[PDB]
Amino acid sequence: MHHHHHHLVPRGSILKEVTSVVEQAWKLPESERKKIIRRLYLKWHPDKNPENHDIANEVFKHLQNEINRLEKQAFLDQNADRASRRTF
Repeated sequence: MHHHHHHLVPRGSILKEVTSVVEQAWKLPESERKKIIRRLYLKWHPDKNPENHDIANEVFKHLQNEINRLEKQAFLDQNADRASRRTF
């Protein structure tokens, strides 16, 4: 531990909020689990936003990658193969 300097200045605390709600939804089995992603996926939608086309698309970019990122690691772990797939 040294602590010298760090860069952390969001536009309005929009990213840090998504990182919390996303981790909280990763505790439920699946029913209510995915239910949380559907709320933020629609709530933070550009088409739903009144006048936030870019502001919405921005948060969406971080949310989209935040899902598959955990959805893949929180599912594919020790299962004979390694997501190779040979059936098609």
